Amino acid sequence: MNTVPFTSAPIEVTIGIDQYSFNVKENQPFHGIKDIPIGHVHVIHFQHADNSSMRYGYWFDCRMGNFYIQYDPKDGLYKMMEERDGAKFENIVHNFKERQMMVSYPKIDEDDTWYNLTEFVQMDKIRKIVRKDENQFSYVDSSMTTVQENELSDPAHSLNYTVINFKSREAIRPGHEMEDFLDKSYYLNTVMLQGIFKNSSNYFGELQFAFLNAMFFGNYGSSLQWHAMIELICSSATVPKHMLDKLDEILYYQIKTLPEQYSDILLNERVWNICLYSSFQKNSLHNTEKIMENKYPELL
Amino acid sequence: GAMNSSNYAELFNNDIKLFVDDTNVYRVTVHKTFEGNVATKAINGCIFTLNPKTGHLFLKIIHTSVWAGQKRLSQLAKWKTAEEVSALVRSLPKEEQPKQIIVTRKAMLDPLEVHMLDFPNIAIRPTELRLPFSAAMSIDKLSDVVMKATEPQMVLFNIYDDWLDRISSYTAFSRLTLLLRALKTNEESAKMILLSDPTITIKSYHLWPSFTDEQWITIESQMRDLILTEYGRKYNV
Ligand SMILES: COc1cccc(C(=O)N2CCCC2)c1
Repeated sequence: MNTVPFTSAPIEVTIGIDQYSFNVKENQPFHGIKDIPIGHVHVIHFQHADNSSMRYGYWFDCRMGNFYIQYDPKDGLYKMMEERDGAKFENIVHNFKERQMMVSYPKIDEDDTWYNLTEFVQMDKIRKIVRKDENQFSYVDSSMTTVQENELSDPAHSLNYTVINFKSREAIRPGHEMEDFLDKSYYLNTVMLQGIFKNSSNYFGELQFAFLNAMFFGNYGSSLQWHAMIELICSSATVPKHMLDKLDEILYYQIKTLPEQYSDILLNERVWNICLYSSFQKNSLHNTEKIMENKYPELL
Repeated sequence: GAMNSSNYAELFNNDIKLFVDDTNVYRVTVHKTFEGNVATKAINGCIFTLNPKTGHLFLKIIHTSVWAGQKRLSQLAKWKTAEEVSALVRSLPKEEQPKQIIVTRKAMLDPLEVHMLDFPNIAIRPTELRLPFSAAMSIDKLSDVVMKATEPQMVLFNIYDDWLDRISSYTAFSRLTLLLRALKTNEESAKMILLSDPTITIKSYHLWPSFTDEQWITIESQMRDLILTEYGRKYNV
């Protein structure tokens, strides 16, 4: 089990760690989060009590180094940093633990939710999307835009998701205009799975990281990606039987985890009614359909 | 974006554009089968692709063979129109290619956009206008050339005949739509009005009689009357 000590909490702030979050008052003695399950990606995130604009955060894997949080007042925000001195680090983590200055990652034993929301999310793949390779962790936030949102403006700060566009030469084979646009199996299976992602896991991993960035940061372009990658699967008549079953699990937990009131912005009426009721796969997402109809029956 | 009442007059600037109407592409007759079921019989169609500034009508005949062996033919029709329009564009010199293609029905937008991907700078636009181009098969000469065809094929006509020698395209196009509107509303009546005077004749490379200016004003008012007449009859007013 690993730790993310904090130097201090200078400003009032709501802290998120994965799907949890805690309030911290200005100069309240708070010095980090402990008992973070080793073995998956994590994300720590922030929203200042004073300015709810710009939620921001750091994806990270403690198996990649020792990470702490330090507020920076020239820049006015909590910064993830790496300690190259292991000895110095453990020494600090143990003192805060003994003083008990740390909240414990409140993992319920029965709960696989986070595992389930990040099953295919790999830190290496994350740092390809958020390019900043002098850090082992990756900053993301509300306003950050995608390479597709820039094509329709700063590049170093872009979310380099895979571009998916159903009216692009990429997606449509000459002489199969009608076929490929009504049935996108080519685009998914040859162009996307075999061509760019290599496997279904890397695909599912980006889809999940997009979902998480929309939900924790209200990053609108990650929302768009997420829907694009659902719609692509759903708009193919030929999808490995195993990818359908996994996608149905994937979405279920994404649906289960969404805040109920946030439904109007993180769910796209059109795509879901299509995927669940018009798409080739309308009959393939039994758990996702069931939870959607029982929890957000309005949208459909 | 969409063509509507605001920007009517862009149709007559010097930016090359084409209208495409696909209503007459897939034409069918319904009838009862011997068993008493209902079946369809396809007949020859036509893509209506019209440049409103010059009057040139790139009438692509759609032979019933093209449907043979196909499902969702109403939906294939839209994709076949787009394929043929693209080939028309592709076949034209570059300085002839349209800058805009205005589809009369919004269903044609995605097929044409997909077929035109190689022309990212040609804009596909819808229109909120109700244009009466489905009545094109009411022009005897188009209807004849379509129904006689034994193979896919493209016919050429000036939809304005020689009108632009004496009048502008704005005025030509208004004359065209009036005439087509009438034909749509009451074909029999409209035709009667056009041909009652057997001394006025239709030239060979033309679709409409050779009316003089004064004779067009007379025709033009009689169509208006025809169109009003038919409305009260429809709506009781
Ligand atoms: C279709 O493009 C054109 C161009 C120039 C002239 C014409 C024209 O008036 N015709 C063609 C044969 C019958 C009448 C058509």
